[PDB]
Amino acid sequence: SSFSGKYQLQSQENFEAFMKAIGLPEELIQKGKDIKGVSEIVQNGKHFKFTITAGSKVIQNEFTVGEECELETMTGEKVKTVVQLEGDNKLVTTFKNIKSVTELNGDIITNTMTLGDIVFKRISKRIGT
Ligand SMILES: CCCCCCCCCCCCCCCC(=O)O
Ligand SMILES: CCCCCCCCCCCCCCCC(=O)O
Repeated sequence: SSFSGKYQLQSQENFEAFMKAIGLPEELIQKGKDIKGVSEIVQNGKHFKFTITAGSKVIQNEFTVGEECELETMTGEKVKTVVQLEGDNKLVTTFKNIKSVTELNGDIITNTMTLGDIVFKRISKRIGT
């Protein structure tokens, strides 16, 4: 259960440019750019559930490491992909040409999404249990 916990965004880089590019409606990005979203992760071996909450926006996802999964993304688009572990603390996947890396270091989770030259980075911090 390496990843299990509740974390809240501390800061992020390139939100507006990234979200605009991927098709997030401008009302959503203006509403969301300064929201400190909360991510809740439950890991049980290879099985993950996660919930991302940003204001009124609640996205729930699940996947099994190394298997095909269906992820609901920022816009609502559901994509078929595979999420892999690279060691106990790093989740890596790709969808819509975006590379997503989620890495836990103690209580800090860093998520990096790369689309072409755009690197959207989020840093979150554990908040309680
Ligand atoms: C009126 C409230 C609505 C606010 C709209 C929120 C728009 C932001 C949507 C993107 C949130 C998900 C991004 C995090 C994904 C990740 O890095 O793992
Ligand atoms: C909008 C969801 C996109 C899916 C992103 C990759 C899925 C595998 C990693 C899921 C762990 C969730 C960690 C979120 C970290 C954060 O909120 O910045």
